[PDB]
Amino acid sequence: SMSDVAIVKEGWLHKRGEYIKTWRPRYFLLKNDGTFIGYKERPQDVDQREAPLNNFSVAQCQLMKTERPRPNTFIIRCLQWTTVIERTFHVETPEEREEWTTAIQTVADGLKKQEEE
Ligand SMILES: O=P(O)(O)O[C@H]1[C@H](O)[C@@H](OP(=O)(O)O)[C@H](OP(=O)(O)O)[C@@H](OP(=O)(O)O)[C@H]1O
Repeated sequence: SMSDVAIVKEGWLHKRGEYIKTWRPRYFLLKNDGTFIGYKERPQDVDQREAPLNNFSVAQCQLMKTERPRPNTFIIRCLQWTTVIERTFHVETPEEREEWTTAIQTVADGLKKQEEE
């Protein structure tokens, strides 16, 4: 129960709009249960933590590193209920991008092992 809701990684990033393709600052949190949740403002209490702006599930996701429109961009391709979606993120260094993509992959891998077991 409690290990599943551990926060694996959290931090600020920029998230690109889907239609108005600007880079928007968002605070994201990844948990062991595959939830990847974003906030406009970094939450400062539990009520704020419980009301994210963005909410994705990283189970079986694909993780793509790209250099356009900016270096150090990454794309997650994931399933949102029954629709495949892509979301685009940016951080300031390739090392930080690797930290995020590896963290997400590690969580996805743990979920697949749970399924197998
Ligand atoms: O603002 P524009 O460019 O019009 O497009 C919006 C933003 O990309 C939203 O992200 P953000 O909330 O981070 O601004 C996104 O929410 P999610 O990424 O949470 O899905 C919306 O998807 P919808 O969820 O389909 O509304 C999408 O339609």
